[PDB]
Amino acid sequence: KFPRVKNWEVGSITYDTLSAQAQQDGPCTPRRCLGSLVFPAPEQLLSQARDFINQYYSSIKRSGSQAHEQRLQEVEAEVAATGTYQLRESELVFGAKQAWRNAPRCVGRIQWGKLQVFDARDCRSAQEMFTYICNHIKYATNRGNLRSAITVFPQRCPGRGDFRIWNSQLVRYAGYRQQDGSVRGDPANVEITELCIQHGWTPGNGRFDVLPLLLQAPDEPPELFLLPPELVLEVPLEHPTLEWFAALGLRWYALPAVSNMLLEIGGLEFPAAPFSGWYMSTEIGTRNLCDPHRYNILEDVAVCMDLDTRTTSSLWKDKAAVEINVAVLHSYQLAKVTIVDHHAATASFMKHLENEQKARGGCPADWAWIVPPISGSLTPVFHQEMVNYFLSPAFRYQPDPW
Amino acid sequence: FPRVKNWEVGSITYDTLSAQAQQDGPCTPRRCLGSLVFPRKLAPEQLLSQARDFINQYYSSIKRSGSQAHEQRLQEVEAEVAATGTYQLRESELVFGAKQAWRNAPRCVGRIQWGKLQVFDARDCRSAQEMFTYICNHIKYATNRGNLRSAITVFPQRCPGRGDFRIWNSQLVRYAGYRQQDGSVRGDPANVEITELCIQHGWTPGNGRFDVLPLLLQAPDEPPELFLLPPELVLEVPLEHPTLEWFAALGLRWYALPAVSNMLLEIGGLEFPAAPFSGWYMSTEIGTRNLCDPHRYNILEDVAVCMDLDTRTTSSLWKDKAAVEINVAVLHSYQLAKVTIVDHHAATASFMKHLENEQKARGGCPADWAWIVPPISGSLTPVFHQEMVNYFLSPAFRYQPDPW
Ligand code: HEM
Ligand code: HEM
Ligand SMILES: CN[C@H](C)Cc1cc(C#N)cc(OCc2ccc3c(C)cc(N)nc3c2)c1
Ligand SMILES: CN[C@H](C)Cc1cc(C#N)cc(OCc2ccc3c(C)cc(N)nc3c2)c1
Ligand SMILES: CN[C@H](C)Cc1cc(C#N)cc(OCc2ccc3c(C)cc(N)nc3c2)c1
Ligand SMILES: CN[C@H](C)Cc1cc(C#N)cc(OCc2ccc3c(C)cc(N)nc3c2)c1
Ligand SMILES: [Cl-]
Ligand SMILES: [Cl-]
Ligand SMILES: [Gd]
Ligand SMILES: [Gd]
Ligand SMILES: [Zn+2]
Ligand SMILES: [Zn+2]
Ligand SMILES: [Zn+2]
Repeated sequence: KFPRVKNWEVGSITYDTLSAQAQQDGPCTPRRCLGSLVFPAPEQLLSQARDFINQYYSSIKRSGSQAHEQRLQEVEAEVAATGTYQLRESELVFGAKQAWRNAPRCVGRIQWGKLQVFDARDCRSAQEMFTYICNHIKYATNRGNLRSAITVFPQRCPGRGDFRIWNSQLVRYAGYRQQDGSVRGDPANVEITELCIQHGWTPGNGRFDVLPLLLQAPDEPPELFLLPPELVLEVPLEHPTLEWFAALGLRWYALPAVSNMLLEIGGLEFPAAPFSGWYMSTEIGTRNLCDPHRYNILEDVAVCMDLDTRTTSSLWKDKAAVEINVAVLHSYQLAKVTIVDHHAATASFMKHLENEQKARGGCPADWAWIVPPISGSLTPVFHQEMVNYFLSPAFRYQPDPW
Repeated sequence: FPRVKNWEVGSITYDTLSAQAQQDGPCTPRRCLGSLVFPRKLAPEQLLSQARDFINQYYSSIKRSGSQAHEQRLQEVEAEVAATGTYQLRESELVFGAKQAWRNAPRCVGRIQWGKLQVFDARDCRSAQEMFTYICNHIKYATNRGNLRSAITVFPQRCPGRGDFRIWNSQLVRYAGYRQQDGSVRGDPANVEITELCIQHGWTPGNGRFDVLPLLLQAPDEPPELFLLPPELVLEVPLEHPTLEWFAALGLRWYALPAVSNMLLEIGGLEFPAAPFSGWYMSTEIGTRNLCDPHRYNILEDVAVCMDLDTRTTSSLWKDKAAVEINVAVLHSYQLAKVTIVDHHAATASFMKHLENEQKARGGCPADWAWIVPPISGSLTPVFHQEMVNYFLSPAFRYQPDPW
């Protein structure tokens, strides 16, 4: 009674038994699948805490010992006394890592064990928040040799407002509306750019202005901080055989650092816990540069290549997009900033799938998200069947603080 | 009802149609399974329930709902099933149910054409020989010297007990698959077992790597018997590239007519184990899965080498460059040869239209996202950022076990 799953390219059969532990519930019924959707008490905080503890001890192969029982009785007594609880340092490391390990839409989870967890739970103000964040970037940017890190700020607690980062990423390019209904810069950031101005930012007028940070302390308005330019590593984009490419004046940042998700560990919730890895080239090349309501440079790049843009059948879209990905990959390599290509990443993901079958008897995977957005069937994940579901700890979306 | 967004526009719709879906999927609230290839695995009260279901949608379709001959049919079937344990469809009921099955095929991106489909009635077929003539006429009407035409030919229904009419082959036209001394295959590696069975039933194998198989056609209870397709019936296209002059030297080709012949057509609880249908190719089916899939013809690295690409490292995206050009050759070769084909951009753009249509006419449209998005340039097409609901309406095309 467990999902039989097949790799069709190879002929492999696994049974996802870990799915039987699916701590939460998704949007699919037997009458209808909604898999393509983008956005799908103390007795129970304890039940949430209890299980997480039982996991943490199962990991270090110390399950059901003296210290497992001591830790259990203590938490259930700290909730009883105060209404919440505190995780030990090593329970924070394990939790943050499990939340990476559990994230169904991440193709880069081969690396989950090697994450660097900065504990910022002693943080106190907006100005100090910024300090922790700059360290994060410095450590993670590492002069282009990217290291995966997560910083955790104080947990949500009754009686005190949340620490929150208002930017969706630590590094984002501005996006100004023009009178022609055109956006100069990144059209996805038109909103966050607004907020930045109405809180006092002097706006630039370029396609790649790096936005300031908006950092909110407990029960305090968000404060506007400027990242030091020297901290933000950027890659100018150029093609190895198309020299007219670099005169598009395109560039991207080195560090993908998502700052608007909520980490959830053993019932406790950390609304502000920015994490970062390194890029897969399709994210910059296809999503960021090609999407029609992103920078939307496909037709332009095609005209320069003298492809016949008058007809679909010429495949000018597909040709131009392959070359844009090529430029991305060549630029990052030239600048010695870590990048992985969709073939390498999906190849590593298959090994991850093998590791998790042996370790946990399975692995939550969201097929529609794991398959890269170009060249789907050329990768090995395409012909692999997957079971999507939800485990804890986890990274969650949360509503914008406005 | 499911609120479903087109993130490329932001448009929102509600999928009220999904509320009529009977046959349950493999998904529960605890685990999504929409990437499984065979979701739904593989007593006169139950037959009668579905039968009445199907008679009622027919009459609503033509406006004139209820009353009329509707009462007669119901009674006819009530009388029919009580008598014999089953019933027969009127020919118009069959043409209707035919199109609906197409219109409800969640994986098919070519559904805009659902209203133009040629239904051939072949329920008076009795032998394998008669089957062969019936099929030959299909291939001929369907091929039309290259200006393809949607068509389906339906054979007698599954009578209770006893053997069925059943095309053994997956498609009416396929290329043979021959093993050898290493473990490699010559021709199409997906068709080994049907080539395995044609040989051990009286076929004669071939030299090269595009040998057109015969048909193993079956009559009730009599074992299958082979039929050799007349080689002028089978229209093929040599594949050449517009600019890459050496491409044609690779000696590649694909047949014109995709004609699936191993699925089952259920209408009003009547199951037809033989019902071959055909349309025209989407270019990526030929260029991407048939030619580039690892255990298909797998020509990717040969093409990259001739293009002088660097196969040493993944980051040269050689796999991606070669693939695009193979699709360019597919398109150009079908067009020069004046055979109908559709590129994956045209098809998906028109699938969106279909979604718009189906929203007004029935308030929804079951679509399987992982099968609607083409296997290359996925995010470049308008279906990618369009959220979809998958579910199962009737009448339908369904998979069935193989006859062996
Ligand atoms: C180190 C190399 C990494 C690579 C190559 C990578 C790659 C990716 C990709 C391609 C996606 C899907 C993006 C999309 O929506 O299209 C994704 C999503 C995600 N990743 Fe990873 N990632 C990496 C590191 C990390 C780290 C360090 C974490 C957490 C600590 C993480 C957690 C997540 C989460 C939670 C999502 C879900 C966001 C969503 O719903 O799209 N990843 N990643
Ligand atoms: C006329 C142009 C047509 C085009 C371009 C087209 C295209 C496609 C494509 C690309 C698929 C997915 C193939 C795969 O990934 O396996 C598909 C699947 C399917 N189509 Fe269509 N189709 C057409 C006509 C038809 C017709 C005439 C019928 C039935 C009378 C039909 C019924 C189906 C069914 C039942 C599937 C199920 C998926 C499968 O079994 O592989 N289609 N079609
Ligand atoms: C489809 N793209 C649009 C912008 C939607 C999107 C939303 C969210 C969120 N929340 C997060 C998104 O990005 C996911 C993500 C998260 C973390 C990543 C890390 C750590 C590295 C990396 N290379 N990509 C990531 C990608 C995208
Ligand atoms: C976040 N800010 C941006 C402006 C919002 C957005 C923009 C675009 C575009 N163009 C496309 C968007 O959709 C993302 C999306 C939608 C559906 C997807 C499906 C079904 C699968 C998949 N792998 N990625 C998707 C990604 C969102
Ligand atoms: C999703 N079903 C799984 C992949 C089994 C399957 C295998 C093969 C092959 N080889 C071919 C298959 O059919 C694909 C198909 C079916 C019908 C088509 C029609 C009617 C038209 C068209 N242009 N392509 C089709 C392509 C299915
Ligand atoms: C077709 N007959 C052969 C013998 C079986 C097969 C072989 C190969 C290969 N190589 C690849 C195959 O892929 C099947 C498949 C599996 C998963 C798919 C998903 C998840 C989506 C999609 N659009 N097509 C799939 C198609 C099948
Ligand atoms: Cl990004
Ligand atoms: Cl095919
Ligand atoms: Gd050049
Ligand atoms: Gd040469
Ligand atoms: Zn996109
Ligand atoms: Zn589902
Ligand atoms: Zn394939």
